[PDB]
Amino acid sequence: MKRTWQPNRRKRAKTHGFRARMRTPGGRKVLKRRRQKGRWRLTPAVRKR
Amino acid sequence: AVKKFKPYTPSRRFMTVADFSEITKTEPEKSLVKPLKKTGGRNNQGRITVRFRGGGHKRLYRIIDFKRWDKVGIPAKVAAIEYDPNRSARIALLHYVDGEKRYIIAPDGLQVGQQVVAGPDAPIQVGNALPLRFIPVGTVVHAVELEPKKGAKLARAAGTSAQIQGREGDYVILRLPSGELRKVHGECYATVGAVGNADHKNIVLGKAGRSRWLGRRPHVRGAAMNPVDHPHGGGEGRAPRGRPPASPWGWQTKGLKTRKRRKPSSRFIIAR
RNA sequence: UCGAUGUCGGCUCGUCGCAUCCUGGGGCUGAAGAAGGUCCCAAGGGUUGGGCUGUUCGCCCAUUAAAGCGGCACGCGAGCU
RNA sequence: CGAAUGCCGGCAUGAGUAACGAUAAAGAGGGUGAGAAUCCCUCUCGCCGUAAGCCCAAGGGUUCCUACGCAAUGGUCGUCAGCGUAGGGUUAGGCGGGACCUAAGGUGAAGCCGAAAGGCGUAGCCGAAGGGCAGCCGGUUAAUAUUCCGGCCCUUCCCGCAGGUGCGAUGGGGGGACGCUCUAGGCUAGGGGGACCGGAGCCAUGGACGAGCCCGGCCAGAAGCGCAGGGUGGGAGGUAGGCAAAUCCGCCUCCCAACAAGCUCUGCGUGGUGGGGAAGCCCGUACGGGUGACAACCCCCCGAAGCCAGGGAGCCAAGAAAAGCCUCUAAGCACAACCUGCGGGAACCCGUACCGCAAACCGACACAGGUGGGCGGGUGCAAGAGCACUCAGGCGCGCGGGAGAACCCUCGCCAAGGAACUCUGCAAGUUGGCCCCGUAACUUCGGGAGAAGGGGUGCUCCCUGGGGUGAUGAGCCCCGGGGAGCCGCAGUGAACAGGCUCUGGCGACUGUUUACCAAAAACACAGCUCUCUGCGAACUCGUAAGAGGAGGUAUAGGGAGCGACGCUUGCCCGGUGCCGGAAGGUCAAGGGGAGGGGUGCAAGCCCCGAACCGAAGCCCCGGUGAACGGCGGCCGUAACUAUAACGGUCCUAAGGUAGCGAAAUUCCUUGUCGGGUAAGUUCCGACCUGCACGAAAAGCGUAACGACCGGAGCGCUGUCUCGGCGAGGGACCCGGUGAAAUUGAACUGGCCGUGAAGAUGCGGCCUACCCGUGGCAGGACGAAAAGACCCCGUGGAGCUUUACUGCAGC
RNA sequence: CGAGCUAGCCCUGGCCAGGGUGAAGCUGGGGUGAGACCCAGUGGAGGCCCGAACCGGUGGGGGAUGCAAACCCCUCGGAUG
RNA sequence: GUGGUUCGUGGAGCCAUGGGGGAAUCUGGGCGGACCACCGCCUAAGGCUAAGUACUCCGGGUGACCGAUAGCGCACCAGUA
RNA sequence: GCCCGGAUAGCUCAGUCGGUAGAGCAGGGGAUUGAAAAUCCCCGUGUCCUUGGUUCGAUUCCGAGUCCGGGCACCA
RNA sequence: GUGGGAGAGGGUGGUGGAAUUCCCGGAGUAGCGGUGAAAUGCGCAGAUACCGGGAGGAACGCCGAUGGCGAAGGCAGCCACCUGGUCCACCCGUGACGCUGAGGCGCGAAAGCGUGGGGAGCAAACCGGAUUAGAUACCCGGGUAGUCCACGCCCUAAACG
Ligand SMILES: [K+]
Ligand SMILES: [K+]
Ligand SMILES: [K+]
Ligand SMILES: [K+]
Ligand SMILES: [K+]
Ligand SMILES: [K+]
Ligand SMILES: [K+]
Ligand SMILES: [K+]
Ligand SMILES: [K+]
Ligand SMILES: [K+]
Ligand SMILES: [K+]
Ligand SMILES: [K+]
Ligand SMILES: [K+]
Ligand SMILES: [K+]
Ligand SMILES: [K+]
Ligand SMILES: [K+]
Ligand SMILES: [K+]
Ligand SMILES: [K+]
Ligand SMILES: [K+]
Ligand SMILES: [K+]
Ligand SMILES: [K+]
Ligand SMILES: [K+]
Ligand SMILES: [K+]
Ligand SMILES: [K+]
Ligand SMILES: [K+]
Ligand SMILES: [K+]
Ligand SMILES: [K+]
Ligand SMILES: [K+]
Ligand SMILES: [K+]
Ligand SMILES: [K+]
Ligand SMILES: [K+]
Ligand SMILES: [K+]
Ligand SMILES: [K+]
Ligand SMILES: [K+]
Ligand SMILES: [K+]
Ligand SMILES: [K+]
Ligand SMILES: [K+]
Ligand SMILES: [K+]
Ligand SMILES: [K+]
Ligand SMILES: [K+]
Ligand SMILES: [K+]
Ligand SMILES: [K+]
Ligand SMILES: [K+]
Ligand SMILES: [K+]
Ligand SMILES: [K+]
Ligand SMILES: [K+]
Ligand SMILES: [K+]
Ligand SMILES: [K+]
Ligand SMILES: [K+]
Ligand SMILES: [K+]
Ligand SMILES: [K+]
Ligand SMILES: [K+]
Ligand SMILES: [K+]
Ligand SMILES: [K+]
Ligand SMILES: [K+]
Ligand SMILES: [K+]
Ligand SMILES: [K+]
Ligand SMILES: [Mg+2]
Ligand SMILES: [Mg+2]
Ligand SMILES: [Mg+2]
Ligand SMILES: [Mg+2]
Ligand SMILES: [Mg+2]
Ligand SMILES: [Mg+2]
Ligand SMILES: [Mg+2]
Ligand SMILES: [Mg+2]
Ligand SMILES: [Mg+2]
Ligand SMILES: [Mg+2]
Ligand SMILES: [Mg+2]
Ligand SMILES: [Mg+2]
Ligand SMILES: [Mg+2]
Ligand SMILES: [Mg+2]
Ligand SMILES: [Mg+2]
Ligand SMILES: [Mg+2]
Ligand SMILES: [Mg+2]
Ligand SMILES: [Mg+2]
Ligand SMILES: [Mg+2]
Ligand SMILES: [Mg+2]
Ligand SMILES: [Mg+2]
Ligand SMILES: [Mg+2]
Ligand SMILES: [Mg+2]
Ligand SMILES: [Mg+2]
Ligand SMILES: [Mg+2]
Ligand SMILES: [Mg+2]
Ligand SMILES: [Mg+2]
Ligand SMILES: [Mg+2]
Ligand SMILES: [Mg+2]
Ligand SMILES: [Mg+2]
Ligand SMILES: [Mg+2]
Ligand SMILES: [Mg+2]
Ligand SMILES: [Mg+2]
Ligand SMILES: [Mg+2]
Ligand SMILES: [Mg+2]
Ligand SMILES: [Mg+2]
Ligand SMILES: [Mg+2]
Ligand SMILES: [Mg+2]
Ligand SMILES: [Mg+2]
Ligand SMILES: [Mg+2]
Ligand SMILES: [Mg+2]
Ligand SMILES: [Mg+2]
Ligand SMILES: [Mg+2]
Ligand SMILES: [Mg+2]
Ligand SMILES: [Mg+2]
Ligand SMILES: [Mg+2]
Ligand SMILES: [Mg+2]
Ligand SMILES: [Mg+2]
Ligand SMILES: [Mg+2]
Ligand SMILES: [Mg+2]
Ligand SMILES: [Mg+2]
Ligand SMILES: [Mg+2]
Ligand SMILES: [Mg+2]
Ligand SMILES: [Mg+2]
Ligand SMILES: [Mg+2]
Ligand SMILES: [Mg+2]
Ligand SMILES: [Mg+2]
Ligand SMILES: [Mg+2]
Ligand SMILES: [Mg+2]
Ligand SMILES: [Mg+2]
Ligand SMILES: [Mg+2]
Ligand SMILES: [Mg+2]
Ligand SMILES: [Mg+2]
Ligand SMILES: [Mg+2]
Ligand SMILES: [Mg+2]
Ligand SMILES: [Mg+2]
Ligand SMILES: [Mg+2]
Ligand SMILES: [Mg+2]
Ligand SMILES: [Mg+2]
Ligand SMILES: [Mg+2]
Ligand SMILES: [Mg+2]
Ligand SMILES: [Mg+2]
Ligand SMILES: [Mg+2]
Ligand SMILES: [Mg+2]
Ligand SMILES: [Mg+2]
Ligand SMILES: [Mg+2]
Ligand SMILES: [Mg+2]
Ligand SMILES: [Mg+2]
Ligand SMILES: [Mg+2]
Ligand SMILES: [Mg+2]
Ligand SMILES: [Mg+2]
Ligand SMILES: [Mg+2]
Ligand SMILES: [Mg+2]
Ligand SMILES: [Mg+2]
Ligand SMILES: [Mg+2]
Ligand SMILES: [Mg+2]
Ligand SMILES: [Mg+2]
Ligand SMILES: [Mg+2]
Ligand SMILES: [Mg+2]
Ligand SMILES: [Mg+2]
Ligand SMILES: [Mg+2]
Ligand SMILES: [Mg+2]
Ligand SMILES: [Mg+2]
Ligand SMILES: [Mg+2]
Ligand SMILES: [Mg+2]
Ligand SMILES: [Mg+2]
Ligand SMILES: [Mg+2]
Ligand SMILES: [Mg+2]
Ligand SMILES: [Mg+2]
Ligand SMILES: [Mg+2]
Ligand SMILES: [Mg+2]
Ligand SMILES: [Mg+2]
Ligand SMILES: [Mg+2]
Ligand SMILES: [Mg+2]
Ligand SMILES: [Mg+2]
Ligand SMILES: [Mg+2]
Ligand SMILES: [Mg+2]
Ligand SMILES: [Mg+2]
Ligand SMILES: [Mg+2]
Ligand SMILES: [Mg+2]
Ligand SMILES: [Mg+2]
Ligand SMILES: [Mg+2]
Ligand SMILES: [Mg+2]
Ligand SMILES: [Mg+2]
Ligand SMILES: [Mg+2]
Ligand SMILES: [Mg+2]
Ligand SMILES: [Mg+2]
Ligand SMILES: [Mg+2]
Ligand SMILES: [Mg+2]
Ligand SMILES: [Mg+2]
Ligand SMILES: [Mg+2]
Ligand SMILES: [Mg+2]
Ligand SMILES: [Mg+2]
Ligand SMILES: [Mg+2]
Ligand SMILES: [Mg+2]
Ligand SMILES: [Mg+2]
Ligand SMILES: [Mg+2]
Ligand SMILES: [Mg+2]
Ligand SMILES: [Mg+2]
Ligand SMILES: [Mg+2]
Ligand SMILES: [Mg+2]
Ligand SMILES: [Mg+2]
Ligand SMILES: [Mg+2]
Ligand SMILES: [Mg+2]
Ligand SMILES: [Mg+2]
Ligand SMILES: [Mg+2]
Ligand SMILES: [Mg+2]
Ligand SMILES: [Mg+2]
Ligand SMILES: [Mg+2]
Ligand SMILES: [Mg+2]
Ligand SMILES: [Mg+2]
Ligand SMILES: [Mg+2]
Ligand SMILES: [Mg+2]
Ligand SMILES: [Mg+2]
Ligand SMILES: [Mg+2]
Ligand SMILES: [Mg+2]
Ligand SMILES: [Mg+2]
Ligand SMILES: [Mg+2]
Ligand SMILES: [Mg+2]
Ligand SMILES: [Mg+2]
Ligand SMILES: [Mg+2]
Ligand SMILES: [Mg+2]
Ligand SMILES: [Mg+2]
Ligand SMILES: [Mg+2]
Ligand SMILES: [Mg+2]
Ligand SMILES: [Mg+2]
Ligand SMILES: [Mg+2]
Ligand SMILES: [Mg+2]
Ligand SMILES: [Mg+2]
Ligand SMILES: [Mg+2]
Ligand SMILES: [Mg+2]
Ligand SMILES: [Mg+2]
Ligand SMILES: [Mg+2]
Ligand SMILES: [Mg+2]
Ligand SMILES: [Mg+2]
Ligand SMILES: [Mg+2]
Ligand SMILES: [Mg+2]
Ligand SMILES: [Mg+2]
Ligand SMILES: [Mg+2]
Repeated sequence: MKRTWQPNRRKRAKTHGFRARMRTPGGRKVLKRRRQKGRWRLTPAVRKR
Repeated sequence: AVKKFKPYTPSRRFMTVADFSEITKTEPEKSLVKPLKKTGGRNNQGRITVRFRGGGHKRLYRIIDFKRWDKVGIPAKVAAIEYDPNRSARIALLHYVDGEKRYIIAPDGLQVGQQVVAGPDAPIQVGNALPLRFIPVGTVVHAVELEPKKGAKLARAAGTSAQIQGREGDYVILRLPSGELRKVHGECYATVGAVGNADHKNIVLGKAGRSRWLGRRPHVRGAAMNPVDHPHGGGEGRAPRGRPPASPWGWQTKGLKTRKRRKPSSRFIIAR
């Protein structure tokens, strides 16, 4: 069947992007937290070009 | 005069389409159409505030003139009569003698060619619009304003009309399409005649799909749901209503009056 | 037996009991004969095909020597339905 | 620490077991190499070909090319690889995106709201597979190419010349600019044919040296020329409209012009010149080169769904915006500027490899699943993207060799019977296409209908009527019609392609649903009724702002029920709801204070507090049924009996009308009778005793519809009597690779007993040499899931309401 | 934190081989005082019919430590809405 | 009308304050738990003020703290694969 | 089988605080009519279902029993 | 043909006043309705009765007749328009063009039916109050469809002279 993961580089960044996080205050904590923990990447890795 | 079909398909048996004879122009007057944002019944939150709405043919708003007095005393020539899919009534394209083109909602009778004008002067003739006070008692009238300069808001739907019944100071006694006896201010304009396309109430959509063309998605009965969803949800088979009939939001719905009592316009109503 | 012993009926495959439905042997008879009745011995084998109903059962159709009754987790769903 | 279905890790059992991932299929020769069924190469064979081929997009991200490699990854093998190591590889003014436009939506000066966080929001801005905008054909690389090179052709910016002209905006106006169905003309893509042009060659096996077979016979191309087609009236006066101003647009009145023309614009043909250029044969390539050659390069036919394109007609459900563009005037400027030519110059950022219906994307896998757009040849079959074969191209599915059991699966045949099978014709058969003939009840007149049932169907020769293209002619096509005959068991000779009828129930209908056990009689549905709602509508979301409703206005909008259509839809308003009642009772805060109280020496200060004045609500009075709802008992009575039209009485708000009725409702019940059958718990017609139908939770019907559910018949059949044979894929044997749940430990027999009540394990007896392989499933109360039923728990959740208490709302 | 699955709506695009059936309207003829209507031709409508793509998921078999955590084969429903 | 305080409406004062009403400048005002008298205590409706207190991302010193299944999740290129 | 209710004149039914029980209809006797009906006048019979108990006394209170009617007979 | 009549003949569009009902206003008090007698019903929540203002529908008193017109069914306030038949006068015109009429076709009261609209009075059905032995009737209080309009059906009649 059609599974649940249907990759879309624009959707990925529109939705989990750095800019996206910094808009909502909930998102800035999501960042606040991933930094305070050491995550190597704060937002998912995407690829425009 | 309404079109019928031979029964060459189930649902053509009963389908009925408006006779489009009084229609004169077919594409609309470009300088007078906006795109209208179709809601699907959704408010500015992304949330349905009106159920079962959406789909339905793409449409182009015709910006129509409901304040007639912003051109007092300039006559116009009825240029066309054309289909407007944003209302039940058909619109008349008119051509003002100073060259302005404007859209009127077409009264019954009004034919391609005649003169129309609005103002205190304004011969008492179908198409002309006057402050109510200068309209002969008993004339039938349409596109009334409720308050002066706020624009026509009354008796605009196909075949509707109000009747001027009397006067009391600044307010004339109007009989609305709904039989109700409202006082309306005298300086309220109203174009004379009734609305026409009166057969409107006789089309028979004929099949589920015709509703769909008009933006009307299916409507599911409380009965048909479960109790999370609706007061009439549930039961084993089929269920009598079981309680005073109600809405999904739970309020009574056979009789229960909702107009607010304290409402200041109470003062200017006298009917039902 | 509830940290699970799948439950009616059909199918298939049986096997055992005998309080015997047939066949075999018998005593009595209100047994002339022929056909029965009743009770005794006997479980070696045999004990049909259909209509109806999920039915077991049952009732009917047409036969038959007969169209037996029970047990096996109301035998059998790691065999099927 | 021995147990916690404990936790982590290790290693066992099942076991050399099941499996090795589409039954498209393989064989050999040669080569490489330590080693080859698995890598290279040739020959043969098979498979795809509306693809299993080719090109975009998204995704992925070096997988691409090459060299050197095989530990691991690869379901076997590996010399190979999408693997390892290294090196190389992606070139643009014109392709795509960005230095352009706007869409939904997002964001958001102003401004509005909100304890905070934040929510809204006209403009503006952002946002594209939509608008706009300038590159075609070849060649070249191991690997990029509309990007590099060749030929031919364009765009914009800057600066010049020259020639024009009141220039000039982010402002005005035009345009851009729009649906669905059907569709004319003329082309193009693409194809088929040729006796014509070109070409290596060929003559086999009986025949053929032939107008033989085989192969090919084009592509791009500015200007100008044609052929098609699109778009567009020309002038003059008036002017208050298009939020300033217009000379523009709009409106008005003149004139000429008008199914055209002329001006434009596009497509197509041609066109300077440029490119390409087969089969075959020989080259050593994993594949490309040479030649074929001075290649030829023409004619005819078919012909798009594409192009001219903003074409045309019909229709109703009534079909984006903004820029580019053209016009118009404002400031400002007019020794500016713009427009037009022609010249030089300038022309950036990002993408570009590879996979891309799949071993590179989504599915943990080199997974039989999923994945959007374009191209998709030929011949035949009525047509077609269908079906069979097949071209280009691509592939044989990354374990094989044998064998010839059961059994399983997929498949083919079956004597006689023909549903006897069974819950049920489940399944499988039969039927199948096109042409013609023919076709019932019933009907809403359309239908039912492909009803049913039949006849025909190939090939050969002769005759012969129309179309299209040519020219009215030949040729090439297309639609045919007549007559003679030929061969088979069979002519839709393969492949694709309804079994039919009669009679019920339910739902009118097409649709819709429980992703993943229910597709339905359920939901929806046109339509009908009721009700709210006068517009800052009601209703809905939100604390609010706001917003939907709706840029709508009672022929409209919300809510509820019913559910095409026909004929209908009875009585009850006592209770509950809703509606109406400016009186009366009651009634909270408040008012009002008769009258008391506490304290002070008092003036005070401070408490209670009776009338009475106090809303909504409740009571009360009425209405109200397509509002919640409800819709009786007993006894008697007719001149044979039976039965009761009739009577008597208790009770009720009122006592069930038409229709229908053992029913999707009937308990007794397989009711009784009739029909079908040899036989009928079913089915159909009836009867009425309706356990416990009955009128919009509609009643009774209804043509048509149905993957619904029922009964029957005909046709046909391996469903069956009742099985047999056969094919292939497994199973089996050998070689390679090698799991799984489960498992206290095991040296793990039968009976009759016994035992916590169903024993391999206890007693007694009986049987029994050790160990395996293929098989079958009776038992290990076999596995699997801490039973899903049941109960328990002062465990939980969803849901109801005249349960309690509250909160929103009113 | 999620609508990259799924549900609905909004914007903008695309898709649906080929056959059948033959509504209205037209046009002619008839008819009539005029009409209605009737017949033919044209026409080409439809939640119309057959059938691929595409969308489905009826019945059956198979699969059931699967090719597959919903697949496969035969069969069937829609296929201009 | 509420909150805070031990104070859950209680005899419910004190502090605070959403609503209503609404003063005075020392002979003014608040307080001592309803209220009154008395006797006291304070000086509302402006603001600032180190230290003594809290914490450990960081540096150091200790340990009847661990010792690679322990000790931080991480002793190792771990908030990684 | 399990619980509720009822049993009063010939029929259909009120009714009781424990003591002398009524309503309609039927029936009976009179009247009215030519005769019947309707109308009118006058007239109850009741062992208050059976049985046992409580009482001074029971149709009345209590326990059982018949009988009738109503609800129930669920998971299984 | 020519000139003229009379007419509720038909169709359309308007328009008038009386009255009924409802609504608003005013003034007023206990009854009003109704019948054979009653009751139901309405009324101090202010009814009946009276005045004023309005709304709406249907029917047209007197004239009015045993009258008129029409083929019939039928037609009645008034005004206009459109329109049928008829009668008389005059003796002009055609020249037997006449009569009837199976079928056909058209009109056709009331009730009824469809789709809309309208709805004051009236009133099948229906509800109450009475009467009766009963009363599913007659009398009374209410009351729906219908009655009215438009279009389209139905086609009956003591459609009778
Ligand atoms: K519905
Ligand atoms: K239900
Ligand atoms: K157990
Ligand atoms: K158990
Ligand atoms: K014997
Ligand atoms: K025997
Ligand atoms: K039975
Ligand atoms: K058992
Ligand atoms: K089973
Ligand atoms: K079984
Ligand atoms: K077992
Ligand atoms: K353990
Ligand atoms: K092993
Ligand atoms: K295989
Ligand atoms: K092909
Ligand atoms: K290897
Ligand atoms: K593998
Ligand atoms: K090697
Ligand atoms: K774009
Ligand atoms: K401009
Ligand atoms: K514009
Ligand atoms: K070509
Ligand atoms: K490239
Ligand atoms: K073998
Ligand atoms: K059988
Ligand atoms: K020809
Ligand atoms: K077929
Ligand atoms: K029905
Ligand atoms: K699921
Ligand atoms: K279906
Ligand atoms: K459903
Ligand atoms: K709006
Ligand atoms: K009621
Ligand atoms: K009520
Ligand atoms: K009432
Ligand atoms: K019955
Ligand atoms: K029943
Ligand atoms: K029978
Ligand atoms: K179905
Ligand atoms: K076993
Ligand atoms: K409890
Ligand atoms: K036609
Ligand atoms: K068609
Ligand atoms: K306190
Ligand atoms: K204070
Ligand atoms: K104090
Ligand atoms: K103090
Ligand atoms: K401080
Ligand atoms: K370790
Ligand atoms: K760890
Ligand atoms: K009683
Ligand atoms: K009595
Ligand atoms: K009488
Ligand atoms: K009346
Ligand atoms: K009425
Ligand atoms: K008459
Ligand atoms: K008469
Ligand atoms: Mg996943
Ligand atoms: Mg880093
Ligand atoms: Mg526009
Ligand atoms: Mg939002
Ligand atoms: Mg439901
Ligand atoms: Mg929910
Ligand atoms: Mg609820
Ligand atoms: Mg309910
Ligand atoms: Mg349910
Ligand atoms: Mg039910
Ligand atoms: Mg209303
Ligand atoms: Mg166990
Ligand atoms: Mg014996
Ligand atoms: Mg004898
Ligand atoms: Mg035996
Ligand atoms: Mg035996
Ligand atoms: Mg038998
Ligand atoms: Mg038993
Ligand atoms: Mg037993
Ligand atoms: Mg059993
Ligand atoms: Mg078993
Ligand atoms: Mg252990
Ligand atoms: Mg280890
Ligand atoms: Mg380890
Ligand atoms: Mg084994
Ligand atoms: Mg084995
Ligand atoms: Mg094997
Ligand atoms: Mg080989
Ligand atoms: Mg080899
Ligand atoms: Mg092939
Ligand atoms: Mg194919
Ligand atoms: Mg491929
Ligand atoms: Mg990419
Ligand atoms: Mg990947
Ligand atoms: Mg490679
Ligand atoms: Mg290997
Ligand atoms: Mg490769
Ligand atoms: Mg590599
Ligand atoms: Mg660009
Ligand atoms: Mg720049
Ligand atoms: Mg923009
Ligand atoms: Mg915002
Ligand atoms: Mg574009
Ligand atoms: Mg471009
Ligand atoms: Mg190239
Ligand atoms: Mg390449
Ligand atoms: Mg190229
Ligand atoms: Mg200019
Ligand atoms: Mg064409
Ligand atoms: Mg070309
Ligand atoms: Mg061809
Ligand atoms: Mg050729
Ligand atoms: Mg040569
Ligand atoms: Mg030879
Ligand atoms: Mg030769
Ligand atoms: Mg030759
Ligand atoms: Mg050319
Ligand atoms: Mg060209
Ligand atoms: Mg002009
Ligand atoms: Mg001018
Ligand atoms: Mg201006
Ligand atoms: Mg032209
Ligand atoms: Mg050469
Ligand atoms: Mg067009
Ligand atoms: Mg802009
Ligand atoms: Mg590429
Ligand atoms: Mg490939
Ligand atoms: Mg590719
Ligand atoms: Mg593709
Ligand atoms: Mg590949
Ligand atoms: Mg591939
Ligand atoms: Mg491929
Ligand atoms: Mg593979
Ligand atoms: Mg795959
Ligand atoms: Mg994969
Ligand atoms: Mg092809
Ligand atoms: Mg093609
Ligand atoms: Mg083909
Ligand atoms: Mg074919
Ligand atoms: Mg090949
Ligand atoms: Mg394959
Ligand atoms: Mg394989
Ligand atoms: Mg056979
Ligand atoms: Mg045979
Ligand atoms: Mg037969
Ligand atoms: Mg049978
Ligand atoms: Mg079948
Ligand atoms: Mg076939
Ligand atoms: Mg028939
Ligand atoms: Mg037919
Ligand atoms: Mg046929
Ligand atoms: Mg046929
Ligand atoms: Mg033949
Ligand atoms: Mg032949
Ligand atoms: Mg039945
Ligand atoms: Mg249906
Ligand atoms: Mg269909
Ligand atoms: Mg369907
Ligand atoms: Mg499901
Ligand atoms: Mg489910
Ligand atoms: Mg679905
Ligand atoms: Mg599920
Ligand atoms: Mg299923
Ligand atoms: Mg299903
Ligand atoms: Mg709004
Ligand atoms: Mg509505
Ligand atoms: Mg609605
Ligand atoms: Mg329903
Ligand atoms: Mg009320
Ligand atoms: Mg009061
Ligand atoms: Mg008070
Ligand atoms: Mg007070
Ligand atoms: Mg009150
Ligand atoms: Mg009441
Ligand atoms: Mg009803
Ligand atoms: Mg029978
Ligand atoms: Mg049966
Ligand atoms: Mg019912
Ligand atoms: Mg009902
Ligand atoms: Mg129904
Ligand atoms: Mg029925
Ligand atoms: Mg039917
Ligand atoms: Mg068989
Ligand atoms: Mg076999
Ligand atoms: Mg085989
Ligand atoms: Mg083996
Ligand atoms: Mg092996
Ligand atoms: Mg385990
Ligand atoms: Mg034992
Ligand atoms: Mg022992
Ligand atoms: Mg032992
Ligand atoms: Mg074995
Ligand atoms: Mg077990
Ligand atoms: Mg348990
Ligand atoms: Mg469990
Ligand atoms: Mg469950
Ligand atoms: Mg509990
Ligand atoms: Mg609990
Ligand atoms: Mg989505
Ligand atoms: Mg979505
Ligand atoms: Mg269709
Ligand atoms: Mg396609
Ligand atoms: Mg697809
Ligand atoms: Mg799909
Ligand atoms: Mg399936
Ligand atoms: Mg299965
Ligand atoms: Mg299909
Ligand atoms: Mg189809
Ligand atoms: Mg659509
Ligand atoms: Mg407190
Ligand atoms: Mg307390
Ligand atoms: Mg104080
Ligand atoms: Mg104090
Ligand atoms: Mg004190
Ligand atoms: Mg140490
Ligand atoms: Mg550690
Ligand atoms: Mg260690
Ligand atoms: Mg570690
Ligand atoms: Mg009695
Ligand atoms: Mg006694
Ligand atoms: Mg007259
Ligand atoms: Mg008249
Ligand atoms: Mg009054
Ligand atoms: Mg006249
Ligand atoms: Mg004469
Ligand atoms: Mg003469
Ligand atoms: Mg009539
Ligand atoms: Mg009538
Ligand atoms: Mg009506």
